[PDB]
Amino acid sequence: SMSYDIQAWKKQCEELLNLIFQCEDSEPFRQPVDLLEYPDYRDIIDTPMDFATVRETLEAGNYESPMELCKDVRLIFSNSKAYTPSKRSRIYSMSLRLSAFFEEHISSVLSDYKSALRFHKRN
Ligand SMILES: COc1cccc(OC)c1CNC(C)=O
Repeated sequence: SMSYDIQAWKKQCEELLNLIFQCEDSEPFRQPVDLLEYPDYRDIIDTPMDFATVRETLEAGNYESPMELCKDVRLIFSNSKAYTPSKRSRIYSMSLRLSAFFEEHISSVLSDYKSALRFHKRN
């Protein structure tokens, strides 16, 4: 049980996504971009990603580790910077704040998971 629990990341990521869903800054990133309505999005973005897809992928058990989840969430933010490159866009600003919040909170989820990993690999 809980010391170096290698499953704990799952619940912690579910909680973090819940917080993200609550932030007004996530509003543009909650659902896939409507690709039949916003035409050039796919001209610019190779692999769309959004927080509802991340939440569903976690709920389905299809993330092997919190590093996989982290990769998808990072893709949301890199996509925004590619599609909305301008520092004066308020949407650029939203993405930037929300990314900082995510990176702050995911930090301990990753180090705890890796700690656990190195513990059980050692013993
Ligand atoms: C097609 O992209 C659009 C279209 C309208 C508004 C808008 O910003 C709310 C965006 C940018 N959305 C993302 C997720 O990059």
